[PDB]
Amino acid sequence: KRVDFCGKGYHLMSFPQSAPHGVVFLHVTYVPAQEKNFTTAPAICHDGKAHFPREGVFVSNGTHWFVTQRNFYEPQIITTDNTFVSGNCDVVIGIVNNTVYDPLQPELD
Amino acid sequence: AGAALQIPFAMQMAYRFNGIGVTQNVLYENQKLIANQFNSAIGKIQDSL
Ligand SMILES: *[C@@H]1O[C@H](CO)[C@@H](O[C@@H]2O[C@H](CO)[C@@H](O)[C@H](O)[C@H]2NC(C)=O)[C@H](O)[C@H]1NC(C)=O
Ligand SMILES: *[C@@H]1O[C@H](CO)[C@@H](O[C@@H]2O[C@H](CO)[C@@H](O)[C@H](O)[C@H]2NC(C)=O)[C@H](O)[C@H]1NC(C)=O
Ligand SMILES: *[C@@H]1O[C@H](CO)[C@@H](O)[C@H](O)[C@H]1NC(C)=O
Repeated sequence: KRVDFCGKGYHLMSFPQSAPHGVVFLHVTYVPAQEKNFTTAPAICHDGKAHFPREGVFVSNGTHWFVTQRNFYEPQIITTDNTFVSGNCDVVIGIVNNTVYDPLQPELD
Repeated sequence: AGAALQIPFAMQMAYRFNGIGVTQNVLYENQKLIANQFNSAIGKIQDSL
């Protein structure tokens, strides 16, 4: 996990090889590319309750909102399964209004 | 690791707190105190040096 110890980037594995009087390591590394720019937000408060993401980040393509992981872009809809609530949106800075979907009401009806 | 990807400082500090165990809610609820403490410490190191 130590950065730049072996390889340049995120380390996956290595293969050793011999030499006349030494060793040669072949490191396999993972490098991101093809980036995109998005608009973010710290937390979203619905019905006076502020929700934060568990593992990920809020993104917006201009009209809607999604939760995506940091190292890749695969959007998901915002539910109550991948977000947790703490307090109310009075003191946190950058809060944006939105709605949070839940499955219980659609499934019960 | 790769290219340079911009990120707001507050969310970077949230990630850094999340790395050491403390949840990211604590920073967002205690931003002003953290900023004041950091400013005071960086002022103190000036006189210390
Ligand atoms: C932002 O993303 C949303 C969701 O991917 C887009 O909304 C969809 O737009 C397509 C385009 O016709 C529709 O067919 C879908 O029904 C829409 N889905 C939802 C849930 O709204 C939205 O268009 C994107 N914004 C921009 C500016 O492209
Ligand atoms: C999110 O919604 C709340 C409540 O609807 C908004 O709070 C109101 O904002 C208006 C606009 O300035 C004020 O006149 C009211 O006094 C506020 N409180 C209430 C109880 O209505 C809040 O502004 C919204 N935030 C965003 C970013 O849209
Ligand atoms: C996203 O938009 C900003 C605003 O101009 C721009 O600076 C940035 O370069 C864009 N992202 C990419 C990957 O070009």
